[PDB]
Amino acid sequence: GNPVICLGHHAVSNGTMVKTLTDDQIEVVTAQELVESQHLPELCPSPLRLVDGQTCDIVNGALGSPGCDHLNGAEWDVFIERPTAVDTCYPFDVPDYQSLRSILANNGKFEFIAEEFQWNTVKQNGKSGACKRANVNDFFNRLNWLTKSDGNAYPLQNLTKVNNGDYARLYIWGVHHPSTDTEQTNLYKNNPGRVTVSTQTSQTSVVPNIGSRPWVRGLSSRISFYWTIVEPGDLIVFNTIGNLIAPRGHYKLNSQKKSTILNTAVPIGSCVSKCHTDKGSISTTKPFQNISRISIGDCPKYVKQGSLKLATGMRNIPEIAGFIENGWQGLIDGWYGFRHQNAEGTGTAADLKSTQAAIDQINGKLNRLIEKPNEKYHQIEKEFEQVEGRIQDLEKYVEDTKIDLWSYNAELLVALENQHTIDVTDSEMNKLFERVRHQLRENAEDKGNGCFEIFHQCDNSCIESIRNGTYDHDIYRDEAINNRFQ
Amino acid sequence: GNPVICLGHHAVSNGTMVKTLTDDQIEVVTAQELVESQHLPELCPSPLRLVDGQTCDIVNGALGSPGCDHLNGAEWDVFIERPTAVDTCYPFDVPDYQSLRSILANNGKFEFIAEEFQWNTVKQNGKSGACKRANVNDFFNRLNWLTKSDGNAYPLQNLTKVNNGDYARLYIWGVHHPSTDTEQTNLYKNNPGRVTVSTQTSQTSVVPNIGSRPWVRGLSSRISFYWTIVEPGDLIVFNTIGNLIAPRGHYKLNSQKKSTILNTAVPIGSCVSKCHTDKGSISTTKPFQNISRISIGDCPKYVKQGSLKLATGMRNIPEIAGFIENGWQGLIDGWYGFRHQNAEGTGTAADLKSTQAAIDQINGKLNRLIEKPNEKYHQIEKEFEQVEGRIQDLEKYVEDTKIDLWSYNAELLVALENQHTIDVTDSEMNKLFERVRHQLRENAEDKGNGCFEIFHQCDNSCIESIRNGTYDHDIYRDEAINNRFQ
Amino acid sequence: GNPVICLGHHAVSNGTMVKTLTDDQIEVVTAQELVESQHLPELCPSPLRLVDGQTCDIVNGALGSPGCDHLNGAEWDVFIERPTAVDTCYPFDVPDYQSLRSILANNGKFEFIAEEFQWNTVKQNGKSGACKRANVNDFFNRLNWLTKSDGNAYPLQNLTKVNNGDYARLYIWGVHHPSTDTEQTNLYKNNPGRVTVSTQTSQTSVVPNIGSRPWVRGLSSRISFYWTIVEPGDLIVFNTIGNLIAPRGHYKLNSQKKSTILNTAVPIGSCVSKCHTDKGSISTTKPFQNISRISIGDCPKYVKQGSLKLATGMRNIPEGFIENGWQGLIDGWYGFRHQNAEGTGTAADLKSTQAAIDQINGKLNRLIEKPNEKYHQIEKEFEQVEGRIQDLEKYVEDTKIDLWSYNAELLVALENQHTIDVTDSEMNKLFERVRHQLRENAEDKGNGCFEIFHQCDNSCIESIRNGTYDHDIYRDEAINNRFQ
Ligand SMILES: *[C@@H]1O[C@H](CO)[C@@H](O)[C@H](O)[C@H]1NC(C)=O
Ligand SMILES: *[C@@H]1O[C@H](CO)[C@@H](O)[C@H](O)[C@H]1NC(C)=O
Ligand SMILES: *[C@@H]1O[C@H](CO)[C@@H](O)[C@H](O)[C@H]1NC(C)=O
Ligand SMILES: *[C@@H]1O[C@H](CO)[C@@H](O)[C@H](O)[C@H]1NC(C)=O
Ligand SMILES: *[C@@H]1O[C@H](CO)[C@@H](O)[C@H](O)[C@H]1NC(C)=O
Ligand SMILES: *[C@@H]1O[C@H](CO)[C@@H](O)[C@H](O)[C@H]1NC(C)=O
Repeated sequence: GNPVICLGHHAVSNGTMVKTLTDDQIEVVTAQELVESQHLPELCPSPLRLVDGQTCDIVNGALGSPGCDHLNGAEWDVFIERPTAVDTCYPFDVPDYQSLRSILANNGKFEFIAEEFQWNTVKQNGKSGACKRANVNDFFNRLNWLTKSDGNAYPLQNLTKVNNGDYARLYIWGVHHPSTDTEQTNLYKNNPGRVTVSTQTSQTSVVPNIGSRPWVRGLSSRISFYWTIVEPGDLIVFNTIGNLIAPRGHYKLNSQKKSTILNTAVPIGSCVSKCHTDKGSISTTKPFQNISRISIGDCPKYVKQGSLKLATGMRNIPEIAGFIENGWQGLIDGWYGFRHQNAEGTGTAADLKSTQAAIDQINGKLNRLIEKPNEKYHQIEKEFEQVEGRIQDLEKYVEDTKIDLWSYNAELLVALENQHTIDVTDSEMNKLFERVRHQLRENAEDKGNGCFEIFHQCDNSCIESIRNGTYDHDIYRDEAINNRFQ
Repeated sequence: GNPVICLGHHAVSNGTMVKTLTDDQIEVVTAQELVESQHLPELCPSPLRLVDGQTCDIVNGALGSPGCDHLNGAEWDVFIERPTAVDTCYPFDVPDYQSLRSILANNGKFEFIAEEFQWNTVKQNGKSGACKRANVNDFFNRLNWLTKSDGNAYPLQNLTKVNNGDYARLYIWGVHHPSTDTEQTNLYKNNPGRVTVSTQTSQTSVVPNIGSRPWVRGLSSRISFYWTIVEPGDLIVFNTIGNLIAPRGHYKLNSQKKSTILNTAVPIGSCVSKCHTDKGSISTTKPFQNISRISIGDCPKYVKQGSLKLATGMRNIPEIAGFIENGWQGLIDGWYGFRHQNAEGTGTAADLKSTQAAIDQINGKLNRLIEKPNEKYHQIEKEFEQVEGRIQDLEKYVEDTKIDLWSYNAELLVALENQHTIDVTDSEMNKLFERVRHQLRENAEDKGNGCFEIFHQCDNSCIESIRNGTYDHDIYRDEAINNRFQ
Repeated sequence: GNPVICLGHHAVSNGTMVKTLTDDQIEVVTAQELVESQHLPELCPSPLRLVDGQTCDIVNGALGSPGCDHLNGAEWDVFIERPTAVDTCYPFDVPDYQSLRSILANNGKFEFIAEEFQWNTVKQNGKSGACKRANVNDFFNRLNWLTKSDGNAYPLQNLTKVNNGDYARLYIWGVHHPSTDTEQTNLYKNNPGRVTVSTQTSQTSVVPNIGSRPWVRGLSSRISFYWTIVEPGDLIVFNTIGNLIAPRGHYKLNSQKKSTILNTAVPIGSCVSKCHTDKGSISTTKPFQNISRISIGDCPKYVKQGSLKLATGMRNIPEGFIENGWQGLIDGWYGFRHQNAEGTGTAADLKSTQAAIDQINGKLNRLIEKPNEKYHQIEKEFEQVEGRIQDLEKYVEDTKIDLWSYNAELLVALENQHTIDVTDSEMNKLFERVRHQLRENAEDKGNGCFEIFHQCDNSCIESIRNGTYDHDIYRDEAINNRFQ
């Protein structure tokens, strides 16, 4: 005969490379980036409740150093701690520092309950030139520096507090470390001193350390802070013959501990986001991010890859003939379509049903990549100033392992998605072609290039009947059969 | 040019929604749940060896507290520790309690070897009103409370035990802390006392802490317990001038520790199962469970999902015409089938080569799926009464991380399986169609809807020859061609 | 119409079983093992830097014990610690030994920087019979044992070292624990002694514990060792009235610690490899290994599986509705088998074969792509039980190995099912490519053979195989033989 109908698919001048199981660069018409690499320049104060430490890290917040008054009564989902935090009080350290920091941050509030402690015969409310408050010598406002009396006495202290409330209590207490033996006896009479804090099932006892040390805020002495949790029904004893930095009460512990801490210089802005990193919040719908392993809230999974491209279109093939060799750059209002050549000339029209089928499957894939919120809050430290050994080895190894596994998952996921997407769109093309083959029945012959040679005169109107499925092959059959075989 | 034979597949009234990579809800004929949500109200005492602590926790078992005698000589894969266990002996604490408990649990037995310690001049076998056995004062039966002689003497003790055997020895010993100086001298004469326990490479020196503890069951005196492991070829030394709570021997350590502990109130039953949780045993062949992260033995992976349905059958399309886009609800003795209409009438017959090819490919998925061990005994603690800091944060993070990784694995796997199953069953339908097409050769024409218009006369005789593959096309070729093209 | 043309695929006498999502046993033509099970009987000294401790473990190397001098100035990616290392000096303990060992190992070098400490009036360079060099009393050569002068004098020592360099400093110092009070006053005059070491950001003090320990190398006394890190800008104060075992300088810390330690008896050889285990180096391109969970460098992932076979060819069918495969076909994967008047024959199609070959090579190189290098990890074997921290360390590693073993199983199954589907798809594509070359001049026998309904000599048979055969020329002849 001579009128020809072709089936084919769209194509663009320049597409995007994606990966599959079998190769790392297959060009497809459209693609979607799955790794978020952009963050906001600020931290969003909504909807998570953020509290800014400003000059106070969370530990001198609990101790009550000068400049930390704004944190009294505070409640947070995320405590924002500044790397710029400045010391304003007595030089201290904290054995197992990170555990106290963790407990304070996880707890999520500063609610202090003043208690009267009947210390006997010793001086109270010791103050320091290294801890000026409102330009006067002062001290941590949650702590009480006991010293020997003017009569030169420091008798054994032995105070019990019973937890008969309905919440667990957190006591913070310290041990003072003088610079010389002379200082030890000048302050506490007894040498050595001893600080002992006991519950029903535990006991921390500390012998003070004596010796000259580097000047810190003018001083060679130090305080080491410790803490004790007291469950309801439990008791705590404070027992000393010297060097106790006494609590003035206790912090309330929440039963549910759901909060956390983020150490970052990034300012708090006005945006809205439930995902925070140390580099700023993230506002995205992508499932992965390469911005930071440190993240909090409703977040994308951290991976090592800078880019993972999800195919959102069929394979892109460059350019009458059908789909067996090429794609059609001219087809721009559909994914698949008909190209014809008859007496009245040529033309191209899109096929809606096959185009809509391929699009629905791709959107389906996209929606499935929207995971339900898997909100994470208190996790583990992921950056460290200096080496510590065993426990830090374990922490870095855990995070390193986790990241490798998720990066693998991401990599395999997009390869599998893309392989299927390509097969799905290849399959929609062949089904379109099969549909028409069966429409034409014995009236036409498969040319092999995705085109049917039709063996009867075919109108522009006869073409239209083929494309909308009203073509009745019986009408043309007699004529067609003997155009074909004779 | 009149008979029609159609190929199709079964369909049911109400299928089951499953998931693929592309779809959140696609309907299949049958499906299998992969997440176990049901557990037994009991713990199964076989094939794992369970020991019921009953009234004693495992640490009290090791010390030999009153009420713990049933544990003498016990061996276990899993020690069942009851939440209702109470302290019945002398008030004690254990500095690294969690680790002592873990070591005892992991070791898997209470095999005590008595040793005679030739203590000099001190009284042995001290007993107490705080540790009654049958309303008579007693003590931990693995421990030996040394006190001063009637002659008011507590001479230096210096006793050595060399390990010349072939296993490592666990020694448990304690230090007693009196309430007052008077109690100290009444018991041990010397004040202060000291206890020093050494091996070749290690030394533990404890100075008692007098009068710094709150009351427990009316006593503010307390014992602190320690442990020492002695490798073969090594030795242990006990050196004390007071307050030593001496061991009566040592426990044997198993160099291949593979036991653990489970804290639960769930009674031991008479079921059979290799998987235990704090909620009770699980008896299933499903590969996943959402019951508890605390599981021991040969267990299904714990996941977050409440349900993951695995398709065990083709797509369900409920409701003269073959398979192209609906299915036959009256096909019940096969998965795929022939439906015909000729002069003699109508009929449906199942094809079984096709039906079995599909079932065999599905069945294999299930056996691959429900396959190999997951043999895990001693793990880590996974629930916590109260925050502790760094190490517990790391323990929680490791577990939470593991669960997300397994939940992802479960989610993906079921989607991959279901996508494959759906392609497999679709493929089988089309292989069946192609088989018949190539049987008929030029005697029939593809009607486009999964049917063949047969252009010769065809009774029930030749219908079955089509269905059993004996149909000779050449017999009717002349008749059939004549009807096709005239 | 009776010449017949057929399309099929290669087969072999016997090939290899593989696994997919559905079956644990599907025979394919060729396959590749993805799990390395063989190691070298030695450790490769290239291209990573290995340093052999010999008789010296790393902690003694840091202290400068006899037999560790060869470690002076050493730099490593992997410190090789021998299980037969023994103590050769004063008996000592290190509180948190494992952390010191780990820091020394991770740091990756023994770059010691000597300093003059102007100790006042005390005697220096004390030696012991328990620490013999040649055959003379000696000592840890990084340490300086201070004792009272000849005039019974040990004045308070108070020495400062300021860090005005651009690297963190590691100081290792010690506290001596005498066996008796008489030994204490004999050595240090004062009783008790006191050792206090402090920076701006950390402080400690150690009161010596006087008492007898079990005899070791003729002594009941002990030294306990400590370390202190001093950052740039910080400084350190050594303050003492007795029992200090003084540093003679400090070690330099790299800002970028990239090294680790391997404890193994395996000898260092002459081979080349970038993956090391406790059982020897591994030289392989395979992505997985079942040799050891302890591995360092550029290594395959450790998995529990002994074997994971990846299909590198199509299903192997002996001797669908293609027959099975052709064993006669051995210069391609897919080909043509015909029979006309002048005889039979078989030829291989290039593209279909090459297309399948290319897609399979693609998998292989995506698989064997394989970078990221891991050095310092965690300890994975333990001599005695410890409780909590060791429990977590073992649990982490167990979890990791399970997850990766699962990944390996899933991956191979997915690749195999795809490799099979692709190679069957390429067969069927070759078929209906030919179908459209014949048009109306041939029919589908239903077994992959086209009944050519016209006289088809060797040279129309080739014409089909080069894409030239014109279906017009024989159309009338064909139709006449088909319907007549
Ligand atoms: C994330 O990836 C982008 C490009 O994909 C890259 O430019 C950026 O450096 C990456 N971010 C990090 C923190 O590596
Ligand atoms: C204790 O026994 C050990 C080993 O027999 C011995 O070396 C030491 O001198 C003894 N101590 C006393 C005080 O007798
Ligand atoms: C300290 O108080 C406890 C009870 O609160 C008491 O048992 C103990 O004896 C007291 N300490 C002294 C040295 O008396
Ligand atoms: C487990 O899943 C079932 C549904 O299959 C749900 O009803 C149940 O609440 C889940 N259990 C837990 C502990 O979440
Ligand atoms: C001890 O050394 C410190 C640190 O340099 C110094 O500040 C202090 O004054 C010294 N004390 C003396 C020399 O008595
Ligand atoms: C590794 O797998 C091989 C099988 O290829 C097996 O023979 C060998 O025992 C395995 N190695 C180990 C250490 O289990």
